[PDB]
Amino acid sequence: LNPMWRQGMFVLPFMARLGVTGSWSGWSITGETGIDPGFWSFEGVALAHIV
Amino acid sequence: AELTPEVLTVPLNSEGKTITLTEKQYLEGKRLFQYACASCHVGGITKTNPSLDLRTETLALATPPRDNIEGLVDYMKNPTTYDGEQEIAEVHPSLRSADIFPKMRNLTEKDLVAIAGHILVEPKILGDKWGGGKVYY
Amino acid sequence: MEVNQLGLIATALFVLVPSVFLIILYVQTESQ
Amino acid sequence: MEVNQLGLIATALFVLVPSVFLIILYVQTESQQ
Amino acid sequence: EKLAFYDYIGNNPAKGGLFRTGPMNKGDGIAQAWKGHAVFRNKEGEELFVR
Amino acid sequence: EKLAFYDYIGNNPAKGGLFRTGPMNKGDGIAQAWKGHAVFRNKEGEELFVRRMPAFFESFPVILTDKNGVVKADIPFRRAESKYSFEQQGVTVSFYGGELNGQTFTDPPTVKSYARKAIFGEIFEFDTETLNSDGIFRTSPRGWFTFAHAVFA
Amino acid sequence: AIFRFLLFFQGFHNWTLNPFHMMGVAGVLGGALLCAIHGATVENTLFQDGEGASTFRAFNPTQAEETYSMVTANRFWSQIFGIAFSNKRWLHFFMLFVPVTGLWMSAIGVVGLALNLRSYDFISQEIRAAEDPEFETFYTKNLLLNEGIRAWMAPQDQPHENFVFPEEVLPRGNAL
Amino acid sequence: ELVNVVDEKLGTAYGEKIDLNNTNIAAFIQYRGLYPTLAKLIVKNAPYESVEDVLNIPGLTERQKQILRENLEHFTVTEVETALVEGGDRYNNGLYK
Amino acid sequence: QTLTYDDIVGTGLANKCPTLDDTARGAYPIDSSQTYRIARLCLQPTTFLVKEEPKNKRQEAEFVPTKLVTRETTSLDQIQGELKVNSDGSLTFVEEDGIDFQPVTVQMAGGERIPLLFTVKNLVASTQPNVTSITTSTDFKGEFNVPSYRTANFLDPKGRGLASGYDSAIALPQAKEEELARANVKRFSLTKGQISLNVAKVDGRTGEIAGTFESEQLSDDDMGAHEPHEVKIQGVFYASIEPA
Amino acid sequence: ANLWERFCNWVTSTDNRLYVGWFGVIMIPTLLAATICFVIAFIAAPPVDIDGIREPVSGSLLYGNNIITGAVVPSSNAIGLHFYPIWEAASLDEWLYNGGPYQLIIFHFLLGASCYMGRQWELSYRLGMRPWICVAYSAPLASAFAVFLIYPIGQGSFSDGMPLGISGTFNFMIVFQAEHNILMHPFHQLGVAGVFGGALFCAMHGSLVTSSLIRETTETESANYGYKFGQEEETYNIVAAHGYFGRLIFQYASFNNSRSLHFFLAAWPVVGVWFTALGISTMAFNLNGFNFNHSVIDAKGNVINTWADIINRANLGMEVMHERNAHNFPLDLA
Amino acid sequence: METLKITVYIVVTFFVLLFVFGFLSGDPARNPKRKD
Amino acid sequence: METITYVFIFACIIALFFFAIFFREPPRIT
Ligand code: CLA
Ligand code: CLA
Ligand code: CLA
Ligand SMILES: CC(C)=CCC/C(C)=C/CC/C(C)=C\CC/C(C)=C/CC/C(C)=C/CC/C(C)=C/CC/C(C)=C/CC/C(C)=C\CC/C(C)=C/CC1=CC(=O)C(C)=C(C)C1=O
Ligand SMILES: CCCCCCCCCCCCCCCC(=O)OC[C@H](COP(=O)(O)OC[C@@H](O)CO)OC(=O)CCCCCCCCCCCCCCC
Ligand code: HEC
Ligand SMILES: CC1=C(/C=C/C(C)=C/C=C/C(C)=C/C=C/C=C(C)/C=C/C=C(C)/C=C/C2=C(C)CCCC2(C)C)C(C)(C)CCC1
Ligand SMILES: CCCCCCCCCCCCCCCCCC(=O)O
Ligand code: OEY
Ligand SMILES: [Cl-]
Ligand SMILES: [Cl-]
Ligand SMILES: [Fe+2]
Repeated sequence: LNPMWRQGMFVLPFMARLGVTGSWSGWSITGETGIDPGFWSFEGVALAHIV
Repeated sequence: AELTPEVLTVPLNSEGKTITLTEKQYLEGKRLFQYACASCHVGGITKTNPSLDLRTETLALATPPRDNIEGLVDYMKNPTTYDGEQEIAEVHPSLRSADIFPKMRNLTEKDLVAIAGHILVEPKILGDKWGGGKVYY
Repeated sequence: MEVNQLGLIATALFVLVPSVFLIILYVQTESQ
Repeated sequence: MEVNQLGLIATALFVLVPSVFLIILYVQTESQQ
Repeated sequence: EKLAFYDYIGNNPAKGGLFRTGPMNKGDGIAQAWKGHAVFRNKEGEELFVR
Repeated sequence: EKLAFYDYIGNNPAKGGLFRTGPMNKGDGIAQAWKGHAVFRNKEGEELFVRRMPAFFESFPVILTDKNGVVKADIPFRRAESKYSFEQQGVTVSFYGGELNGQTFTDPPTVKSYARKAIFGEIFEFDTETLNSDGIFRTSPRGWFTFAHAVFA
Repeated sequence: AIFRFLLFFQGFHNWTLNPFHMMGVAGVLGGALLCAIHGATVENTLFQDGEGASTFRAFNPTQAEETYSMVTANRFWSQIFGIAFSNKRWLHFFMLFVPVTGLWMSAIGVVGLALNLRSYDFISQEIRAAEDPEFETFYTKNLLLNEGIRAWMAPQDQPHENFVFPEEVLPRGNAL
Repeated sequence: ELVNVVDEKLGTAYGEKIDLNNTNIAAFIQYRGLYPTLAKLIVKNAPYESVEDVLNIPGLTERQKQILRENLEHFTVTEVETALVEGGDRYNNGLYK
Repeated sequence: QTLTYDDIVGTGLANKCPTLDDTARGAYPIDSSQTYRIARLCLQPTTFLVKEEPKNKRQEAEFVPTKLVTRETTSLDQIQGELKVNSDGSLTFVEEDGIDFQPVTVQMAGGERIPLLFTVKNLVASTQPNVTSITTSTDFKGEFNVPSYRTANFLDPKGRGLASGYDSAIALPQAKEEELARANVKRFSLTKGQISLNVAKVDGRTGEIAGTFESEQLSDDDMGAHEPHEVKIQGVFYASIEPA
Repeated sequence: ANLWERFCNWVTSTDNRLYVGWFGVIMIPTLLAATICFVIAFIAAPPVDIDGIREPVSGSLLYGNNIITGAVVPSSNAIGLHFYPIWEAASLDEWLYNGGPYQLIIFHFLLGASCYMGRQWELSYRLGMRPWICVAYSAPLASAFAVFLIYPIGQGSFSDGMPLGISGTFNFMIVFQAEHNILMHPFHQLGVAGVFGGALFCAMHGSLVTSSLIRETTETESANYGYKFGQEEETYNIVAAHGYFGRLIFQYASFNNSRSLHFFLAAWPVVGVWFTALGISTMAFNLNGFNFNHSVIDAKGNVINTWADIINRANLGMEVMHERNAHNFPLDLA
Repeated sequence: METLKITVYIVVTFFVLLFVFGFLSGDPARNPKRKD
Repeated sequence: METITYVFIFACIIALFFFAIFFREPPRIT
């Protein structure tokens, strides 16, 4: 009932479209908790663009 | 204010007899209290068991009453718990245990009287400060 | 009136930023 | 956090107004040389 | 509930406004639960349908 | 009521802060009514007096005294050796004049609540919703004017 | 007595939190920095103007020549720190400017404290902490310290007020 | 509905006597003969339905039963308050001097 | 062979319960004319699961896994108590004393810290009837007390507490107090938990048993400031039985 | 023209815009590591259980702090002086909860700052300077060692080191005074004199040189343009400055040797700050400021309070409140 | 974590050896006046 | 919005460092 597109998320869906689905804090946008996405989390993608 | 004979007058026993110390005895007892007692009893508290202090009203309610010279001299020879039930010479400095508490070895009988007199005079001077702890510093 | 609070800063910067740009260009044109 | 809302506009103008003044003075100095 | 939520005009992207800013949740709110499917009937028991 | 409102530390100009901005109404709120004069009594019927907050203190303990300055009740910090709690002393509050005139409260949490207000002086009903008042004292125009002119001088 | 004044100002005014005092701190410590770094720089970029190992003797108050190398000092600091002075006049004016300005700022802050116009609190921190007992910062930790100072020193420090604080009202943490 | 249970307890006999069910053990120093031996026994054998119950503690000598009997008017009992007896707090409640 | 302190120190072995050989499949006979005690009960948690909040209608969220952030400080040990034989041949363990609590905080996905008082305080655990022998199918079921995570002297960051501290939000002198009552009034919770201990190994010669456990209990409620979470704990246990 | 010799020539080259050097080879990685971790932690680190009592303190901006209240929080008291790198933690989440970032930052920083001092020696040698600027810098460097390393060593815990933040610094100060009476300690008194006197002499020297600038410009231009970088002649009249200041006090209280004067300017604050660094470093071993509590009593033995006793009242207030949940026993021995 | 540990050990060793061998590569000779 | 503001001001100072070092007006001798 509260997916990303209700929340004004704009770039989050473009990361999710090509396979970035989870966060370093352990949640994924598909609902699964206790996941480990490795470096290529939402946070890792952002940090990679800043560097 | 000064150290008058009236402040230097303390109970000798439970019967009500009194004794009047000299200034010299008071100063002697203060020096001896610092030498042998103050590391735990500075200011009339007890650092290793703060529930029990050297306030006169506390000493009055000990068994053997300890608010008098005799009771205090006896305590320094054979200390007991507050209800009188056990002897605590092996964990508390006393003449009975001067082998394990070596600072008690060279205390004479008159030293004990002076130490006892200091303990009884000091709350008369300092009031709540004696045995009150840091609240009254 | 219950207006949008960010409308003040949006309006303020809308004015300031392009205005300052022009002023900068104009003053340095005059001093050469 | 419930911060003063005008804090943002106050901060932004505090930075912007004197900084712009200095930039104006510097650029017209350079075009003199 | 996810399927019913798609059948709601507040998620239709052609219902917005050019200066109505922010997430969709800022408008109708954060959706909490499906209330259920409402069925309307008149005194004669016939089922009616909202246009 | 105008006289009673002067006898309230929230109108004292030395109670504000440098970055607490706006009108005093933004702090304790818009004053609506004088609640009445609070009179405290212990279980034996002695009148007690709340010790008033001095301007120096951002916070202040709640200490009730008799006419001779002897402490008779307080709100204790450490409860375990408390001797003067409102509960132990049976402190009550009654109001004369104002909105609460002729009412007495005896439940200890209500009595302490008014005792916390009484360190500020006379007790007022405030509207805190209209300005979304945050409950923190601000200074008056007398304070701001003095500050600005001493600093410019 | 002045030491007591400092501590009074911490517990009652929260004076460390005041940006005018912070500007004073930066001016006093910045001045002491400038003093040391400038003295050391001159003494370690000296020209050899005598043969003695004591280099003091090789200066004459009426000499026209600079006694140390501004050019070498500038190169050193540019490569060590990134930037360096290049103008001897600006440098010495800046040494006037920094501590004088700092002291002037602190004076402004004390003028505020004359009126109890303190920067005592951050309102946003207090609103959150009142509602959320798990929220703790160094800011809230320091106010507890201020409250101890006030309650514990006030009776003896303000004897004309006849503050009697019974033991049970004194703020105290566990055991202490 | 939200009440501080410790403040509420100060409004009962807990606020004026030694509560055999709640009070920390250092309060038994206020009367002679009670500390530490009888205090230890009293605390360890709480709770009590009535002040008179302390005389039924197993092991008491006749002198100890005499001491208690002289002190019964300084005792009370109220319902156990969890906040006062948890943590070992009847033996050490964090208050020293 | 038994290790010394200097063999253990710093390794993390101090937080682990003793284990039994996989060949310890015996049985410990129970003579009812005898009385027994547990000389040492050790519980070593290995998994902390927290129940989530489903927000919507009748959904009932599941237990999600968490990460421990308080290190090797979790085990209950040196617990002792009476082991009674009941009239129906069930055994009842009655905890008497021990290191029977550890504060633990685990972190849920998203960053929320969940503190909890892992405990078996006042545990009473009982078997099925007609035991006569502790075997590798013997189960204990019991319940225990979970006192407040903080005790009454604890002061929150604004100086408020139950047995000590301020009774109000002193930094907001003229704030309306009704909204802050939940944070201003501390209360002391005392709840219950449930535990199962499943015996999987028995040394019939020494009276040592070991196996698996699962407990359910509440997390910290911060003295009434917020609602607790439900926590499920799984781990291994070891016990030593002696004739009393 | 060997490959190692070419590297060596670049490391020690005096042509690099920023000198690298052998000390810089260590300094550059350690300072970058410390800086990057500090910035990230300051903005985003979760709360840290500094005192080991499972009571985390929020230090970062995203967790409700501003610039003044934020901090990188010292590592858990449960860790004490144990080394706590990332690879000793079961997870980064554990490492963050326990204050691992503080250790990483202060260790990298103290190393990089020590190499910063060495780098100052090294470039002075490559430029043919005298060598002792790095000795001036040893005073601030020693002060950083005192509050980040020495004090935790003597007290047994990095949880008692100075936090990396503005309000945390004041917390450290207030608690230090309650436990050591630093105000009444002569090495801190010497530090104040080095810092007050340093500010004084900075302003003196700046005003005397500015006062005696030789007229070289018009009133419509900055006097600063009267000096050109690298000119051989002095830009002010030191005899005029000496003539003014010598009359302001008396003649022999004024310098006329510029080398003596600048050495004095160097030595006063440097030595003062050495002493104050040593003060922190020796109060680390609990040799504390003067105690005159109840030193004055009257003929009867009544305590006659002095200002020292008032100080003690304030110190007592800080004592009883600090870390209000972390003490179970009556004496706060560390 | 082990990978991290090994990586840091190698990186630190590398930089320390650069430091030591750097100062052993005729450092006194690297000055502007007298080289020997 | 306040976190964004603090970080923004801090980032501007770092950028200013870069220009002040690498794009300073070069000191020229005499
Ligand atoms: C392709 C561009 C693009 C798109 C489609 C989006 C889309 C979105 N963003 Mg994002 N955003 C973008 C770029 C974009 N963004 C950029 C570049 C930034 C950096 C500033 C941001 C920063 C940003 C923030 C901070 C937030 C969003 C949010 C959002 C959502 C709500 C937007 C809203 O309310 O609009 C409002 C749009 C308008 C009112 C339109 C303004 C156009 C005016 C009329 C200017 C044109 C006039 C011009 C002067 C004419 C001159 C004429 C001349 C020739 C004479 C939405 C999903 C919000 C959200 O929900 O995030 C969670 C939010 O909070 N965005
Ligand atoms: C003598 C001047 C003076 C005085 C005493 C007042 C007093 C007052 N005004 Mg008025 N006002 C004035 C001038 C003055 N005003 C001017 C010139 C303007 C136009 C800008 C206004 C516009 C105005 C408005 C719009 C409002 C007020 C309001 C108020 C009230 C609340 C003030 C407040 O919260 O302060 C807050 C004060 C501060 C936070 C202090 C700011 C000082 C900063 C920190 C100094 C900066 C330091 C500097 C940068 C350091 C650098 C130096 C270094 C480089 C060397 C108060 C009665 C308010 C009110 O209640 O109205 C009904 C209100 O809403 N005033
Ligand atoms: C890093 C630590 C640090 C630093 C650098 C400073 C720096 C400063 N503090 Mg702050 N302070 C600090 C920490 C610090 N403080 C802390 C933690 C607290 C606790 C809250 C305080 C509390 C505090 C207070 C309460 C006050 C300061 C003040 C000051 C300023 C004093 C300026 C000065 O020289 O006055 C020195 C005094 C003068 C220059 C006056 C004139 C003196 C004449 C010329 C002397 C003549 C002497 C005579 C000729 C001979 C006498 C000889 C005799 C002895 C024999 C300065 C900005 C003061 C301030 O802000 O002033 C506005 C102030 O009142 N501080
Ligand atoms: C009943 C009745 C009638 C009673 C009788 C009473 C009565 C008669 C009263 C009347 C009084 C009377 C008649 C009057 C006479 C009294 C009189 C003598 C008063 C004395 C007053 C007095 C206390 C004066 C205070 C003196 C004072 C505190 C100064 C001491 C000197 C001092 C501290 C000097 C510091 C100097 C110092 C160490 C360094 C300077 C800093 C420095 C490095 C500057 C940098 C620098 C220096 C240079 O040098 C040059 C060159 C340059 C470039 C440069 O950068
Ligand atoms: C290995 C890395 C080395 C460390 C990297 C250091 C980078 C930072 C260095 C400062 C660059 C900015 C200076 C700009 C300004 C600038 O370019 O100055 C350049 C200026 C050069 O002066 P001149 O004498 O050339 O100028 C005289 C005339 O031109 C005047 O008109 O230097 C000074 O004025 C020195 C005193 C100011 C130095 C004080 C600045 C200290 C900076 C610290 C402030 C930090 C705030 C931190 C907040 C988070
Ligand atoms: C620590 C090593 C101590 C030294 C040195 C001295 N005393 Fe002590 N004292 C100490 C404790 C732990 C206790 C309580 C003992 C108990 O369990 O009951 C005491 C008690 C006393 C008392 C009784 C106090 C009372 O009844 O209220 C007295 C009179 C006393 N101590 C006297 C005393 C003297 C005279 C000492 C110097 C010779 C001395 N003590 C030293 C701990 C320590
Ligand atoms: C307003 C508006 C608009 C516009 C906008 C824009 C255009 C924006 C942009 C923006 C942007 C464009 C942004 C940017 C950002 C950036 C960033 C933020 C970056 C950062 C970086 C960094 C920080 C880095 C660092 C570093 C370095 C430098 C070196 C080494 C490495 C490192 C990484 C460390 C529009 C049209 C839409 C319309 C609406 C309105
Ligand atoms: C760490 C867990 C995931 C493992 C990392 C996978 C390796 C990284 C792959 C990232 C995608 C790179 C391909 C993009 C195009 C590459 C060529 C280029 O454009 O430069
Ligand atoms: O001062 Mn007080 O003392 Ca040195 O520890 Mn004991 O309490 Mn705690 O850890 Mn930070 O602080
Ligand atoms: Cl603290
Ligand atoms: Cl402790
Ligand atoms: Fe100079």
